Amino acid sequence: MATVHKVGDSTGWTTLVPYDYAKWASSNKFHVGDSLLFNYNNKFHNVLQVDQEQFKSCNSSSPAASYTSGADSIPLKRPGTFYFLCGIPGHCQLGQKVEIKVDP
Amino acid sequence: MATVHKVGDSTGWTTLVPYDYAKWASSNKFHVGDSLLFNYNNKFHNVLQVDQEQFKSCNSSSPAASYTSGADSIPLKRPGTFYFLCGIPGHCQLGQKVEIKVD
Amino acid sequence: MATVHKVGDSTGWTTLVPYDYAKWASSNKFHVGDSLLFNYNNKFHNVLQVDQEQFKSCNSSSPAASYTSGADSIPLKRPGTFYFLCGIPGHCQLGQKVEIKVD
Amino acid sequence: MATVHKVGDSTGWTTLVPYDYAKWASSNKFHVGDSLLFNYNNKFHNVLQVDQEQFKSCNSSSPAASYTSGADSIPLKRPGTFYFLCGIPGHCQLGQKVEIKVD
Ligand SMILES: [Cu+2]
Ligand SMILES: [Cu+2]
Ligand SMILES: [Cu+2]
Ligand SMILES: [Cu+2]
Repeated sequence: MATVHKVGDSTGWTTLVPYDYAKWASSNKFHVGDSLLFNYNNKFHNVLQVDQEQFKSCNSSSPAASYTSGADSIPLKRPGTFYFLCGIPGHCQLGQKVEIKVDP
Repeated sequence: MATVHKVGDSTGWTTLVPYDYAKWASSNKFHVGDSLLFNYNNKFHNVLQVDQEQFKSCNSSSPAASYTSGADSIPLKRPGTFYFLCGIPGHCQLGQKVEIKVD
Repeated sequence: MATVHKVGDSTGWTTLVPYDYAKWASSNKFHVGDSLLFNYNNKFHNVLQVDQEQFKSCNSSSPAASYTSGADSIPLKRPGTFYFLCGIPGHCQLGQKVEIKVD
Repeated sequence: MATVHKVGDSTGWTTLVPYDYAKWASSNKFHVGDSLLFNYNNKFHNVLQVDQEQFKSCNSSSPAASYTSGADSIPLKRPGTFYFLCGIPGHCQLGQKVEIKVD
């Protein structure tokens, strides 16, 4: 059964305090058909889908997709690794980025 | 016990022509385990899940969830009533909203 | 085959001077598969697709589609009447709107 | 006996993964009467027809035509070379551009 994964659990998608999104991802199992739910104050953050190179360098200049609702539901349709980060200046560097492994 | 319901059938989720989404919902039977499929031009529409109050007043300010893929597959995993509307300015008022009764 | 119709011909999509877009449309024959090309300075205009009611009242508050490139190519894929207007305040009232009858 | 060429085949027009559009173009033959089909998520990409100069420098400021349907069917009724690129910031630089030689 498809499952909705709330990014950061009760903490959500934020930069208010440090939060290890890599550990959040590791504590979850993502399957095709699942979705990610990003909850945040859209006056301070957004969600951008990028590739591995942009993810590692925190490059938010050329996103493959962008979400700005504050309650974005993003589908995980195929097996592989997906990368998301907040594009607001300096946020990715603060650790607001997450790698999602779908059905490895 | 496992059916995919195409919202608006072949017409999809749109405002180009008047479409009775209420009649579409009433012409279908939704059961837990089923899913909804919203097909639309995602540059011009979106799908927001909201509560009863927001649904009636067409308020798209604080949605519970926002879908923007243009082919959203939304699973119905619990009995009850669910509300969806398009948050693009004025689309909800034109009738692009739908109430789903599950189980 | 298909044909590209340049809206307003050499005059384009503008409000600089009065231009009868209805006459332009009547002098053209639109077929399924054809496209419309709107050329304009996008700092002053845009192109919105609306329904008949909104078209008649120059209501640009809830468009079905929006284009803002200044060189928009819009496909005409089905038989029927389509309506377009510029949504910048007062432009539709100046006559910057056009009804397209496809086949 | 016209032929519809689906740009990027099943992969379509995207930047999600590196895709060699140049190889795609080279592995296909385009003749007058054919058409190109660009399939993509139109909220995140577009198709702009530009000149050789703009193509090389990935300049999308003054396109000859802008397509945004997500399933653009573009007829090729003249021999020669045509240039297309995605105007979304940085996409052209990532390689989302294609040169088409007809006849
Ligand atoms: Cu942020
Ligand atoms: Cu809508
Ligand atoms: Cu105007
Ligand atoms: Cu693009």
